[PDB]
Amino acid sequence: ASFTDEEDEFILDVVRKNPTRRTTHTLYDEISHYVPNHTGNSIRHRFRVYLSKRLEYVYEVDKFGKLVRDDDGNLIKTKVLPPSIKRKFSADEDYTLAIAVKKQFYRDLFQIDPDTGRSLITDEPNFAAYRTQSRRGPIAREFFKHFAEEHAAHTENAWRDRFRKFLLAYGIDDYISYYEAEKAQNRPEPM
DNA sequence: TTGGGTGGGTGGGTGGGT
Ligand SMILES: [K+]
Ligand SMILES: [K+]
Ligand SMILES: [K+]
Ligand SMILES: [K+]
Ligand SMILES: [K+]
Ligand code: NA
Ligand code: NA
Ligand code: NA
Ligand code: NA
Ligand code: NA
Ligand code: NA
Ligand code: NA
Ligand code: NA
Ligand code: NA
Ligand code: NA
Ligand code: NA
Repeated sequence: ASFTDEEDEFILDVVRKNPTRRTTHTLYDEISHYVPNHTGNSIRHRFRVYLSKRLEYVYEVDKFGKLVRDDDGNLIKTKVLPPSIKRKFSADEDYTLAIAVKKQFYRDLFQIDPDTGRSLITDEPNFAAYRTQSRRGPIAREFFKHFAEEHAAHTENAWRDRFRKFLLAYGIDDYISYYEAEKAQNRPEPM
């Protein structure tokens, strides 16, 4: 659906009051709760392609991102954007995403559960010695929605682009082997 | 190995890249 002048100014006012959370997914999810028929990603695109063009200014915040006020308790306008504070991805989080995506490729390919070897109900090779190769595969939206429920540190959205932008570029097999090698008397760094 | 920003944001972000 479309955005009214009201929805547009509200989205702008919230981003100006939250400078450090402008590149997150969560801020737009929080905004969407107050905007009828719009998802968080719908609000995020609306800001990235249109509203960010006329941000004009943001409000002043401290090192923690909380709003700073004058001696009258009024907000202070500014044109200096503060650092985009975003939750980072650990090598462990990156691994679990590589393992989980390999497990889903396996299921979809061999119709055998990777964990037990049991057969699956649909509409043999070793998992460890299985290679996803160049497969980007078909992944349902439900995979990331369920994967965020298990790993709520990052949102389903955030997990989705970690796989498309980093995981698929670094290589699933490539990162799994890398993570394991460093695990033996070493510590692995995230993509 | 099937997109770009001179197509445009009143087309929309579950269509996808950026
Ligand atoms: K393309
Ligand atoms: K189009
Ligand atoms: K388009
Ligand atoms: K577009
Ligand atoms: K880019
Ligand atoms: Na829209
Ligand atoms: Na987005
Ligand atoms: Na966009
Ligand atoms: Na865009
Ligand atoms: Na074009
Ligand atoms: Na264009
Ligand atoms: Na244009
Ligand atoms: Na248009
Ligand atoms: Na539009
Ligand atoms: Na596309
Ligand atoms: Na997209």
